[PDB]
Amino acid sequence: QVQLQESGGGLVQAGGSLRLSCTASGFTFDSYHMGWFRRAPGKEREFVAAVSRVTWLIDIADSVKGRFTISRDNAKNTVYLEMNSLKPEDTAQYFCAASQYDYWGQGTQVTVSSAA
Amino acid sequence: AFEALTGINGDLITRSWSASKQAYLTERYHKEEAGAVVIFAFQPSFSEKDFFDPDNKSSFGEIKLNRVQFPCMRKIGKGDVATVNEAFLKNLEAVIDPRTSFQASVEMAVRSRKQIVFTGHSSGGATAILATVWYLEKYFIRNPNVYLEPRCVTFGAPLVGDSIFSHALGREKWSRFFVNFVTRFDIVPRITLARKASVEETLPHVLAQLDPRNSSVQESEQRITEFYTSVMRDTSTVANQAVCELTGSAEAILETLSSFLELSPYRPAGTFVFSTEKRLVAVNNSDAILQMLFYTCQASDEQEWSLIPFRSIRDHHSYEELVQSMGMKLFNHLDGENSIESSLNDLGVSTRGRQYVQAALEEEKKRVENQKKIIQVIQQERFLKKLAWIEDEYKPKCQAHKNGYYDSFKVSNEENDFKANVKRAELAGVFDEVLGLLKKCQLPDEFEGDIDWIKLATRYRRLVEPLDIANYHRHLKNEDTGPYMKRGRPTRYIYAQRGYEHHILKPNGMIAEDVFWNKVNGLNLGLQLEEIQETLKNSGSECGSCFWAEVEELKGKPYEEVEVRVKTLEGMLREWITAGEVDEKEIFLEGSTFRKWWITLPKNHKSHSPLRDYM
Repeated sequence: QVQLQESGGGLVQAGGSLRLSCTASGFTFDSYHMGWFRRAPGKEREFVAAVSRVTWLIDIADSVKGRFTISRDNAKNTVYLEMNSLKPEDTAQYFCAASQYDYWGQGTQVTVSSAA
Repeated sequence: AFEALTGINGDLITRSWSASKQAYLTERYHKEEAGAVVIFAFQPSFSEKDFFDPDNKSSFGEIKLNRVQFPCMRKIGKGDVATVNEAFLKNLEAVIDPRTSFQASVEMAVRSRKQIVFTGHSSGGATAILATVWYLEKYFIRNPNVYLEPRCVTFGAPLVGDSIFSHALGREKWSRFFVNFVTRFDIVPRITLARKASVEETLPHVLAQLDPRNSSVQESEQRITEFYTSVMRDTSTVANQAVCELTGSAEAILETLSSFLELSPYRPAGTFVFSTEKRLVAVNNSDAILQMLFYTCQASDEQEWSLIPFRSIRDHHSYEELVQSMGMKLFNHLDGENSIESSLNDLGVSTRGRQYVQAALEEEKKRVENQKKIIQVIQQERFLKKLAWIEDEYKPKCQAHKNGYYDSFKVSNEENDFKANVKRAELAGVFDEVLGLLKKCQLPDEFEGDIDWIKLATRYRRLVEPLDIANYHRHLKNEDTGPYMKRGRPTRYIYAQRGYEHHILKPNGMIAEDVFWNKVNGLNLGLQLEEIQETLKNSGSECGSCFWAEVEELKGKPYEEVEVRVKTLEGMLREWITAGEVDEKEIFLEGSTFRKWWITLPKNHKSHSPLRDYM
């Protein structure tokens, strides 16, 4: 019955920008924070950036800090993550976990090319 | 300073919150095993049926507890059982059901010496509180040393019990195990303080908006504002009455309104921790918490008043932020503070609310002072000398006269009997004064559980109640006023008896009445149980120190009329002697009323009586 929804992934060259959405339909929408993690085959599923659905305060991990940004919308119950000035090391599958994870969805692919 | 007071750290709070949220995804409960800790989280519910039971016909959905399953949740001396929310009790009953494996899991954690933690969010936390009491009744109370101290941690829980519930928790020293986190404006801990008629129209909409998994019903400003106003009006009425139900110089209008006022019985039970952006304030005193539940939910200015209902809704989902920033907030223990102005100022508490909180704290420290004075009194030599004189001088001298100190007091032929009467009256005055303090709720909750007091009061009852019975019959008070057991027994002895019985019986989960009736049916009388209850109505066989009272009621009557009561007294005598309730050096004396009457019984009874070989 209860599941997650992801969308937004793709492929951009270096120094690009990409926006990722996360539909939080199902059960318990606001009592959780939400936080994006990334897993790159070859690197551990480290932390990217989280934020509360009651507190606008955004926590951003140091590996992606200064370049990533989160936003909140409880109406559509959705956390957005927009990133810019990407670098080849940002290639991974991104999962918008429930900060106290509720479950593990499917995630979205994100790939960055070196040059043209 | 937080961990040394509550006995829990931030790790346990965090795990309890995570489990409480996980409980949303289950039917009855979720068990989280974290090494040495086992956490039981209960699924909350947001239907009005689960707050006010449809079949409950009372104005607050309340119901008296069953004295069999919760023998401790009551006043000991007064007898009044505690009252809880019926919907929460039915939900607890539904989760304790063997088919849920809840009890089996609890015992698996008990045998493993794991730290057991009960938790829940919203109404689920209320169930957790009741589950903790169930645990306290079933496991911890039977041997509270090898069993591990549990913890109950709730987040935005509704109130669960009444003033008797809180008193009982205090007496057993269980309140320290309960921590209830409450965000300043959170409306849910206030809900059950309102009359159910006040919110019957707006409750389903508000419950739909508070439910984190129900983002369907569109938010309505009007309904939330009306709901908040109704809850605050009834809460203000309850809090102001509680303020008056402490002071004085106005008992008449209070009794008249008590006949005409329906005020919520629910009271804070356990430690409450109030949270703001910058402060954590822990409070133990239930009355103070009751007042704070009102004065922390007001607006600082009144122009923001239109904004407050929405903050009172949003704050129910802000406990996550609370848990993450615990260590970054200033903590203080309100009861131990030398100055409480800063804490209550950060909580937006008005001047009057601060003065009410201060008054509640002053009243609790007064009760503590009264207990210290009582201990100093009961340890003084001038008091103890009276009991020593009764025990070591009066009783042996009366035994030497071969009639006993009951009959000697009753005829009162010598000066020593009037001196014993004087010391009996002085002791009666002191124990009546203590009973008076108890009746006015002017002693600490722990008072009736203090083992030194139980010891002294038991020594007093065993020594002097025979003398008050003799005084009673000496002045021909039994036919004029009525039966001693029915209309004559001083309340102080009933309180002493019940306190002792509770002290010795509570580790075994049984109540005095059950033990009594099991022994009565164990005496093999053959009669119908209803008939025996009719015969033993207001019987003197329920307390060893009323032995002589029963003799007075049995002599003069035909044997057939009170045969059952006779055999009952005989069945209790040996255990009473073994337990020290009745002195074997007295009752068999040549001049004892009991012996003189016992010989006059038919020889068929005396022949197969257990006392044949003793007289």
